Formats: sequence, C-alpha cells, structure tokens
Amino acid sequence: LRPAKIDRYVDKPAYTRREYIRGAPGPKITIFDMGNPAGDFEFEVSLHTAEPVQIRQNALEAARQQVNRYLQKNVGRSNYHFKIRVYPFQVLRENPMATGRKADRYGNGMRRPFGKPIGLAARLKKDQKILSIRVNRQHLKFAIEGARRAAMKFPCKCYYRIYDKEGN
Amino acid sequence: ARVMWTVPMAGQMGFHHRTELNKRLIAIGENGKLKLDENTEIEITPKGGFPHYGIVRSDFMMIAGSVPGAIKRIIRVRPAIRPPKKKPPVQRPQITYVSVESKQ
RNA sequence: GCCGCCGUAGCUUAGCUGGUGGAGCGCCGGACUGUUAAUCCGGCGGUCCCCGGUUCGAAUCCGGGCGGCGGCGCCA
RNA sequence: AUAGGAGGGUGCGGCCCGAAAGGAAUGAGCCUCCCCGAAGGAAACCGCGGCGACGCGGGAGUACGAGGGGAGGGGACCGG
RNA sequence: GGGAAACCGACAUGCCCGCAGCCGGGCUUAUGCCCGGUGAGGGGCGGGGUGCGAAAGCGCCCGGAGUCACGGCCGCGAGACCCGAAACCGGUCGAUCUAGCCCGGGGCAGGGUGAAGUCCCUCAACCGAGGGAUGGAGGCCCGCUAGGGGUGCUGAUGUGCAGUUCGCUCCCGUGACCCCGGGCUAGGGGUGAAAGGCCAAUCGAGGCCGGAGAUAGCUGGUUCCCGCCGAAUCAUCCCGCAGGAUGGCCUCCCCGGAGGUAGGCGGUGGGGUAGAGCACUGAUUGGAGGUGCAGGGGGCGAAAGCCCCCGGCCUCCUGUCAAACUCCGAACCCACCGCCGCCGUAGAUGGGGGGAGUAGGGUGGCGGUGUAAGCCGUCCACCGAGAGGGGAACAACCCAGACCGGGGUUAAGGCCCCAAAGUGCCGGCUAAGUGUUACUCCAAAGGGUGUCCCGGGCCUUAGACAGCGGGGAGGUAGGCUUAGAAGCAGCCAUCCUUUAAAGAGUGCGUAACAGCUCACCCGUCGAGGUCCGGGGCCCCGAAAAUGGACGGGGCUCAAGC
RNA sequence: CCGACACAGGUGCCCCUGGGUGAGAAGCCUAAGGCGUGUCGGGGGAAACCCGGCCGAGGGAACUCGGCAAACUGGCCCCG
RNA sequence: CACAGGUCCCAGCUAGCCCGAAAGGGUUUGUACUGGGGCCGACGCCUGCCCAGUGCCGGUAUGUGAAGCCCGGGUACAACCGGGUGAAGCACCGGUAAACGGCGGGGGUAACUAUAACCCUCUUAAGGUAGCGAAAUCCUUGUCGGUUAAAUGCCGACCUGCAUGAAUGGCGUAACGAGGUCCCCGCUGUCCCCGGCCGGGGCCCGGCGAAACCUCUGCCUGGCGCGCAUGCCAGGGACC
RNA sequence: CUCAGGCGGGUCAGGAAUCCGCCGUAGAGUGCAAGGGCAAAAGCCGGCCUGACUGGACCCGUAACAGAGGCGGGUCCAGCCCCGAAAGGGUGGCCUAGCGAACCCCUGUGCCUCCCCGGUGGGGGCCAGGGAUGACAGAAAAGCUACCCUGGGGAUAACAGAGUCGUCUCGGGCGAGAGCCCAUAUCGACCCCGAGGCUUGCUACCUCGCUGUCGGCUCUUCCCAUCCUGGCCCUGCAGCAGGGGCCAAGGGUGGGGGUGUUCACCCAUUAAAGGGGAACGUGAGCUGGGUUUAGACCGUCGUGAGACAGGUCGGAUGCUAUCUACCGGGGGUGUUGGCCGCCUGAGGGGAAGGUGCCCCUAGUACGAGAGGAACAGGGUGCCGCGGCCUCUGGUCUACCG
Repeated sequence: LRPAKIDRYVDKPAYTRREYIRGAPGPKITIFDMGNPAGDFEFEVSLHTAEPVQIRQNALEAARQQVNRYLQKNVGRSNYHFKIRVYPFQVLRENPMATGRKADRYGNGMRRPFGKPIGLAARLKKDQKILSIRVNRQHLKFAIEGARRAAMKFPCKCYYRIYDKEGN
Repeated sequence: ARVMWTVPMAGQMGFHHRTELNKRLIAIGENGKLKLDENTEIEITPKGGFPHYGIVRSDFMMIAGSVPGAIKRIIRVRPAIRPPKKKPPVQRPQITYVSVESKQ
C-alpha cells in the first residue's frame, strides 16, 4: 500500500462496478456496526465531510478502530451505538514498478499500465456523514473526542466539524 | 565559470610585511668586544665579523628567537600590545653565557 | 514483472470427444513359513488442487486463484 | 586612458564642410503682427453640492489647437 | 457513335423555363426601378442510336466545332534545380612494400656448460667401486659484437626529428636465424607458424580507367523587387507512418445566375451527458420483525420421529452506495420551417478547370491513462505565420490585430523612487518586513486565553470570574478478580439513605487499609460575567546546497492587505 | 640514396688483428685519418615550471589495482 | 598460433584429392616407410557410456522415382491424355562417437537429532564413469583453515558443479617464459614530506620566422530562456 | 399456442421425468460475444415448402461530413415458383462478426472470333462460379555483425542536466499500545499530511558536425536536517556514563587491511574519526585499475555464423592560450599646474588559530561499594598557520683530499 496521493481527489473517474471488470480486490473492513441498536438513544452526533475525497479501505478500518476502541474501553458496549455508514466501492489502479535498475526498466510507460486492483475507496463529497454515533447527553464528551481523532485520518480535512444533529 | 583567488599559484613570496609577537629582550648593551664588568655580558661579536655584515660597534640589542627579514635589512621594534599572562614577564633575564664563535 | 506447463487412491504416475478411473508403491485382513522375510491370495479410499461459468451433466472445456517447473530479466 | 555590450534605428546636441550635381538674395536659418482653424479643449473668477479625494452651472467650445493665407524685419546659408 | 468482337448505326428541333438583350405599360429630375411578352447563349423533359438484353431497366452516346500556331504553368521519362556515400560491375596494372616458394652468395665479439664417442689408474675371481683425462653435441645459456625483435617506462614526442621516432630497460643473437641479388604466385585471386593479417602512406576483398552526372523517401544550398490573397501540420489507403497518392483546407481563371443562411426568437422534431436514485440489469454494507425453506451444530433426544433449537436460503419497514445500471433527467448540441437580421444582381450561392502545401506547440475547459510530469483525444483563444503596449525579463496570460506622416484621446495596467502619473480619500485588517508575485513565479494536515467580528445559551446581590477561609458524609473494604485491588491493575454493576455538600470518586500517593486533594458548597471582596460555535487576518508547522533577494531600493496609521 | 625536408629514421660488403684495457669487433682514453656545418648566436649564477640526471636523515611500500618506476646485487676466484 | 608426439580417414598410379572455359595441369624425377585431408597438441597416467538425433558409409526385394523409348487412346498429322518400363535419389535395413553431439528428474527409509549406504517411480539413446571442483559457483566477502594487527585477495580444503569431465581431450607435470595472480628477504624518495644541486629548455636580446583557428567582446551573480547565459531582466564591480 | 421461476395437491428417501390448479410483463427463448429487437411473437408446436431463384437497377455502408477498391445491405421493377382462403410475404437465417483483388487456372451456359478461303482439331474472348494472398486494398523471402561501413536523427536509447518524486531521505499530526504504577523519559502499530532532491524509476525538454565514463588522485568553494567542539532543555538526570531534544558551519571530522569500487566490511587509534551538492565537482590536471573496441580462453546458449551488464588475461589518453578568469610583475593616464618624502584608514580578507592531555583540585562532592566530577590556577602535546638557519639534519658541479 503506497502512500495516499490519489485518495484525496475525486477528479479521477469511476471504475467501480466489480461484476464488470475482471479482477476485483477483497475488503479489509468487516465490521461497521457495533454496540446497541440505534433505537435506544435520542441524540445524534455526526462528523461531516467538507471536502471531496476518496477514502481508502485501509483508512476506514484504522480510523474506526482507534475510535471504537476508545468508546468501548471507557463507556462499554452497553451504551453508545456507532456506525460508519460508508462501504468503499471505487477500485484503485497501479502501474507496475519496482527497483531492478541497470539495463532493466521497471518501468514502463505503457504495455498495460492499466490497473491491477490495489483496493477499494469510498467517495465522500460535501455535507456527507462520514461518522454517525448515537449517544445520550451523559455520553456526549466521549463521542466528540472520538470524532476529533477520526478527522486527522480523513484525507483532506473537515471544516463543518463535529456536528449536533441534534437528533431530529 | 571563474577562478577563485584561494587556489595555489606562483607569484611573489617574501618581501612581505609581518608582525611577530612576543620576543623576549635578552640583552642591551653598547660596544661590542670587551666590557670591563663580567656579569650582564662580557662582550660580544664573533671574531671575523659575521657573514654579510660589517663591524658591530655602536649601541645594540640581542632579542630572542627569529627576527623577520634579511641580513642588512632595516627592522623596527614595537612594544608588545599585551604579552602573555599565563606566562609572566620577568625583568632582566639571567644570561649564563653568550656565544663567541662565527656563524661560518 | 513477463511467456509456457502441472496437481489424479497415503506417494508417484497413466488418462479424459465433457457421461470414464487405473497401474507400481505404501497400508490392511487371510495364507505359506517353525517364526519371518521374500512369496502368495482379498481389499479399499480419488469432491481427479481452490473457486467461478457453460451444459441436461465438467475429473475433462473456458475465467479467476494457490503452490510447485522451465525460458527473458537485456544491446542499453 | 570612469566607465556597458548583436556593434544599430529613430530623434536631438557638439565639433567638422559644403564650389560643383539642389532650393534660396526675385530672400536661408531666424524675428514679429493678424486672420482662418479638424479632432480636441483649460484657468482665474463666481454660485451650489459632495464626510473627502473632488464635482456641476457660467466663463465657454472661449484661450488654445494640427493645417492653410497675407504683411512686415533681418541678411547667408539650409537641407544634406 | 456504341460494342470485347460479330456487327449495328442517331434530334440541321417536339415540349417547357429563363440570363443577356429586344419589345410594351407604369414610375423617379435623371440614371435607375416594378410588372408582361419575345427569348440566341444556357437550363430541364420527351423521342432517338447502340450495348446488356425473352422483357424490362440502366451503361455510353445524340439538334456541326475543330484543327493548326505561339508563349507559359504543371505531370512523367530521361542526370531532370544544384551538390553531396558507402557500393556494384566490367576491362585493365602492381610482389622495387610486403608474404611465402625457389637459385645462387654473404653475415654473426667473447665467454660458459659439457652429452655420445675414446682412454688410463687403483681396488675385486667376477660383479662392479673411486679418480682423472680426452672429445666435443645443443631449434643451448650468458651477451646492449654486428644484426633481428620491441617488454615496461603507459616515460620523452604527440601542429613530432619521425604520417609510427627517441633513450633507458628488455627478448634473440649458429639458428625453425639474419641478409643481397635473380626469379615465381594477382584481386573472391594469392599468401597466411591463421591476426580477417599482408598483397607499394589504399585491405572483413588493392589500385586505375570506364559504366557514371548510379541512386538515396536522406543532410546542405537554391540567387531582383513590389502589390494582393493567404494555409494545413487532418483524414483514408499504402512492406506504410522521416514518404507517396487522394480528399478537407488554401489560392488562381472561367462558367451559369437568384438566392445564400455564420447570428437570435418561435414552432415541429432528435438525445440519456450533469445531476439524481431504487424502477430494471444488478453488484454490495448492517442490525430488528416474519419464522415461508433447501441443512452444518445440540437437546426430552425410544431416534430423518412428535418439539424447539443455532451459520444460513428469501419477504417486510428500514441500511451503504454502485464508468461499462436506469423510474427519471437538465443546461447544452443538432435536423427543418417561418420570421427578423445579414449577405447578393459591381454576380453571391453553386459548377468546371490550373497550382500547392499530409513533424505541430500550446493555456484553459471536458476528459481517457498514469502517484506525477507526460502520453493520447476533443473544443479552445493563440503561437506557427502577427508587430505594438503591459505582466521585471519571458513563443503562446492580458490589451491589441499594424499602409505613410501629423495632431489627439483612451485600453491593458499603473500613480513612493528608479520610471509617466496620488507621500489619494473613507473604513477596517496587520506587527509577520506577513506582503509589496492573477504570471511560468501563488506549500499542507494539525494547531495558538494572537487579534478583529458576527450566533444562540447560560447567567447577574436568587452576583465563582478568578482569588480566598472552611469543604471533602453513610451502606461499603462494593463485589469479583486476586497476595491485596480496601475510590486509585483491570471488569462490571454504578445503585440506595441523609443534606452546606457527597463521584460505588480527579490526580498524587502503597503494588494493594492510610495520608494530601478535587469536583461541591455556604461564603467574604461586591461585578458584568463564564460558555460553546462560525468568519477574516496574522502566528507555528516551514531545513539546502557559488548570491540571498517582492524587478530592485526600501516600505510598517504604508509605498502593505 | 630513399623518406616532399641537408628528416635523430632506415639499406649490402669490406677495414672486425691500431695502442692502452680487459674474456672482448665491449666501455673509456688515446694513435693514423676525419671533423668542430650531427650548422643560429648571446645574455640572466638562470626565480617558478618541464626534461635528462645527482644526493637525501629517521623510518623501510605506510604509496598504488599492482614494489610500476626506481633501487639493490654485480666482474672474478674459492667454498658450498 | 606453430610444434615434436598421438589418432581417424581416402587412394592400387589408367588411383585418390585438388586446378583449369578448354586443351590440359599440380602432387610427380612422387607410388602405401607414399602422399593427400582433418582432429588433438611434448612427456606421465588415461581416454567410460550412447547410433535416439545430425552426419557419413554400405546395401536395398518392395513402394516410389524423370526424360527417352513402348503400348493404349486422341489427332486425316501434331499438341494431348493414360499405363508399363522407372536409373541415381527417397522411404527401408545395418554399421559407425580419438564423426557432430548427449551423458535425467522426484518422493520414502538406519540404535538418537542428522544424513541416507537403502528402496520405489518415469522421460528420451544412454544416465557423468577415471578425474577434477566455490574453478581463467550465480547467490557470495559460502564455510573452515593458513596468511595479514587488520586481507570482498591468494593459497589449501570441503564441494550439494546456478551453468565440470575425458583426442569439441581429462588429470597431472620436470624443464622453460619481456605471460596472469600471491608471499618473503634484502633494498630502495613510491610514501610520511619534501629540499638542494646539475646540464638542456623556460625568460630577455640580436637575426630568422610558421600553425591550429578566427561574428564580436572589460565581467560577475541570480532570475529567465531549447529547461547547463558575458550580451535579455534586476544588482554589483569596472580607468587603459 | 405462451414462458423462466415460485405456490398448493400428486409420486419419491429426496429428486427427476411425468400430472392438476394458481401466481407470474419477460427473470425464458431466439446457434454462438455483447448490445439492441420481440409475448394473441421473430419465441413454442405442426403442416407445407425450398426465393440461400434469374435479370437488371437505385441507394447506403465500406471510406460520416469528403476522393476510396473488394465486399455487404435496404429498396424497386421484369421473369419463374412457393406458401397462404386472402390480403399479403419471400432480394436466406430478427439485427449488428463469420472479410478476399489484378493476373492465372479449372467449371458452366449461350454467343463472337483464330491473319486469301472452306472443313476438322486445338486455341483466344465476352459472362458467372470456384481454387490464395489471416502481415487480412494481395511482394514469392532465414540469421550474425564488438570487423563494420553509410545517410541521417536528440523527431529516439546509454551518460549528465532540467521536469517529476512511485522509491529514496528527512520531517509533522493522531495516538492503539509497552515502559514498575505512568501514551508522550523512552519505545511506538494502524492511518494520515508535508519538505527535499542525496538513491532508484518515470520523462524525452536539451545534446548524437564528439557538453569525454567511473573510481582514484590532487585542488578549492558551499549546504545543515550537526559526528566533535561551545552554549543549552528533559530524563526512568546519584556519580562517572547515556537516551532523547534545541542553538550553532568558526574550526575539526584522520591512518591503514581487502575490493576497480563511489557504498560497505574490518583493525588499531581518536574529541569525533557526520552526511550531501559543485559537467553522479575535478581527463585543453594526473592516473587509467574497472565499464563498453578490435587478440584469447572457459561456462551456457545456438545447426551454424555467432552471442553474453556470465567469469577472465591484454588492450593509446592529442593541442604552442585569440578572448576571458585569477596570481603575481611592469608602463602610463584621471584625482583640475607639477614634484620629493611621511601618514590616514573607507573598504576588502582571515581560522591563525583549532583541539586534546596532564597536575593541582581530589581519591574530594555523590555513592552501600565499585566507582568518581566541577569552578579555578599551571605545565605540555598535536593539527593548522607564519618567520627563521644560529643548533642540529639535508645539500652544497666554491673548495680540499
């Protein structure tokens, strides 16, 4: 996994449709819902995306984990409900090249520069809900902290922030 | 695409001005050749002169170590601006013996 | 990273037009033998590597995947 | 013999000349008065606004103005 | 004239438009105009000839203009605007260089070693043993003899002394040696102790002459001026992509002759890209409620049992979003008409004929690929091939499309000096010399009780905002866990009583009863207060190589933003 | 002579037994014989630098791909 | 490279091989102890195994195999059509590797951990033998040892050789070499670290007198620009 | 005439084929990719039938617009059939892939023709079908060249530069977790964002009428993200010694052993033995070992020629400075009429100095002990640097033996 310098843009086009193309990659995310059902709470905090991006399957799993881990330890899974709504669908492409030097290329311009699948990504526009956590007002302070931690691993930035829905 | 001035080349060497610091004044007297007292010199000058210098007969000074210049050149003497301080000056240094052989 | 080719009884190998499945080896139960070896009858397990698809049905024919075999990895 | 570069073009000083092929003594460089005059176009000064910078009306399409005509003085070069 | 040939054989005009002109009327002072005939030239039918053809239907042709001459443009063949190489081939000429072969001659200081061969003495029957002599061989040694070679110095030279040299050092130096003269072998041939070496300053096939002005899609060059118009660097085909041809396009001449439709409005049509979403094709994320079912785990299992059970297969309200999905669907492009506009009778629009040119770049938009720069499409101002003015300079950013000379006024952009023009004006930001750079010139997430300004809450003598004086309950050591977990590893419950007030406890402290302390609270001082959340701007983040620089200086209530 | 040049090149013989030397047609010196036209001179005690060459303490290849270059040994007699 | 030595091959001279347009010719005043052609390259010890493939050679009933002739047909003749006859050649058989060349893979197993003397299997003719080997072996500075204080070296050894091996010669070798590499002793300006000297140049004068090459010129730095500038742009230095 | 699939009844272990009813706008099917078309059909079933017929056109595609061959198709009309009651349809398969020339030969039919003329054989020709060029608008066609040669090209590789920055280096944020309790003394996953241009790769902008390769040597400048030195902060900082961070380029940053080696490995020292840029600094300076000539060998490959970034021995390093650059040296002008001598000091340069050791402190502070500082005051050593030759070395072509 190369550094993200292509997952930070949406000016790159679509190549989602896994059935259509020969060769598709696996996921890394399996777990998306955690805690109690979302009908046992009143208030809704979201993290809102203010920038268009593509968010990597790797970043989604990492960000969720570090967050969910903090919520689980302090609060317990007897309280809160946390969801990261998105599934990544956008397939990502690679030009083959590694060190080999000397007379060797590696390479290569064309001769099939066309992707082998790296991964998957989720397309996040402006005012989307990247995270939605459900809480009570006892459990407010934990949900905000967790969201702050999310935002760094967001490919660009937030500018709409940590948002009180309030729960309408 | 130039030549620096710090790269080694031929040109003048010598006939350059130099100030060398902290040379001890061994001695002052006048003559030379004979003095009637036996301490603070007994009097100088090798016989046969020196190679490339005339007769010494007038007031003189004998200074420690190297003096910058050629034989027969005018030298001027400058008091020190400050001398060592980890090594004190001590007045009239004790002169055990003076040469009397020629440089040749 | 490229381009060929495999995997089939515990092992090694035949085989396939898509309607099949063996051999030698090991192993197991009897039998010669005093016992045993050798020898000698009786056997069996195979999704014919994973995973899609077409078909009325795929071990076989195409897609993909995995491990193992060769051949280029250079005049530049 | 303190001063910047495709070695020049364009415009103007200094010095230099120019009899000859050019215009000019039947008047050159030059001076001065008057008028006509395309496009353009003020000021002083007056009154009133504008927080201010500054603007309007009148002066006034006047003064001025490329370009054109007449007269007049001086007296030798002017272009090149 | 048609047909391959056999072979056959046509309109000196039947019909209709209409340009020019003629003829007529109307009209304007006139030219000129509007409308009706007549209409050569021209345009459109019919009928005709012939070929194919049972036939039909087309193909080609049909109501008389060409020939010759002169100049020039252009194509092709020729040397073919000019020059330019490596070849190939044919006939010739070299072995005074050099290679080997042959005849006949010659050269090579000195020194060493010491074979065979031969001899003798002493000692032994013999076998032999010891010693010495003599002789003199060698593709032999030493050797800067002459002579031959040429290893190292990578030295000297390296426009030399020299187009292959010099000195020291070094190899050979009676030989498979060197050398002279004569003589032999010649170019796909010789010769080669064989390196593709050598065969006369020329050898992976010598030289000379001729073919020969070879031919090259390839490099270079192609010469007087002026005026007018003024490109394409695309497409299809190609042993073709460094080239041709043919179109688009550019330009020139001629012809016919009344419209033509770049722009905009409306009408009538075409359409699945933006966007959007569950409506399909249909990929996928997540948990409830149906318990409609194909089966891998368990149970009273008396045994596929009656009965429930758990991956799960698929309805439902819901749950993520989908180049190559679509219930839908813009802006927008495009066909035709009408209208207006515009353009034309100083002839457009269309037709025929002569001449080319088939490396692109580039900002931006929209892309496709690609981490990117770049590549490749597409439209695109523009550069090519277009100055001038401005962006410091700067192919393509901005302004602008340029006959000469003059007067004037603005554009772009700028008004602190350089350098024309503002020490402009109002208000606000700024303390970084941020910036003074739309450019080709322009660095981020994160983050600052740094400022300035909008929000709606809390809340104010029912005054904690900070200080300050006193605080800091009981079950309970919560239990588990565990040595201990006694608020204070960790897990989970996190409740109940009593009130300044009290968290199954904030940090310290023991590893774990304790101790210090907090949230908290009445409260003194007697107020305008604490929050949180958007925004502008400035700060941190922010290190680079000969000199650092916003163009420079320098600027800080500006000459900045 | 030949190499375009009066080219440090390179082409045969003969004098190969001159004297001294010493194994010697060797070196050096020297005789007969030849020449001072291996054809440009002079100056600076002549510095840097370059070619030939001489000498370097102490250390004894640490240099460098490498003891390359250079040095050392040295003739002859005896022992072995 | 030659080379002596070794081997394979061919030819009965009216030969073989080779030259020549031809006549004719070389070897050859030669005759198998000849003379022609290859391979290997002194000596010492040796030279395994394969004829599947290539090549060469000998032979070939049979099939097959041209033109000619023959027969049939056709044509008034001819072209023409068909069959037999069909030589070398091919298919076919054998020999032949000091001819060109080849000379393999997996698994399982031993008092104990290791390995496997051991045993299976199959291609394609045969299955690497005597030897030698990390090489004039990739990985790689293998590993161990010698050697150096310290050595990606050298040398010795092991050896599983990425990709050795027997006349496309293997191994080993006294003597020999202006051959490649390594060590030791002496020695030594190669070096630490350079100096001084000497002679010829340099440098000046007198006389004599060329060439290479030639848009121009007093810059430096940055920026820009065909992206590696004296000349554009902005600074600075600047008398010849 | 209407289907996949699903439901309920039937048979079976289940299930199949088979059976009955109900739902069911297309999920079926239509040869075959894909897409498009279609439900009283083009699908399904059954019967009949053979138009995938002959001739000759228009038009379109091919090849938009816009020239363009072969090929295909729609669409007429004539002729001959077919089917259907008829209308009416049939120019092959619902559409879009299944494509093939000049010339030649063979086929088939009818017709022309073969040199004075007739007849016969055997020819030519008009037309159509069929036989190949899959490199598919059709040549008849294997390799090597480091022995090369030529025409050219930076329209295009190697090298260096520029651009870029995946990789590379470095840096930042978040903070899962470990460190005795304690995220942040220290260590730090997942993930995310930047800077540089020092490795590699991408690019083809520059250069192919030659900007000479590496490495080394020698010589000099610069950069800091700093190895030491100086001045500092934190600490799981007792000391002494570390770890981690800041400031800082003034100075220093070595010698050897292997390798062609930049790198790297090792030895012994050292305060420390930092990294990177300058045509991967440095060939009109050297060196020329290595890379990539022409000789040769081995291994592999190849029939062979012959090849190899496989291994290996050997393999030349040109030039008299016109301009400019600097080091040094002259001759003169300008500084306002000239001159002889002495000064000032705008400015320019610098490292002239760097660094270590030892003694005293002190066997002290601190420490259980082992061990063991500092301030301050002295002495020295080395490296760099400038002068000097008396001492002592070197030389000394004065000279003497």
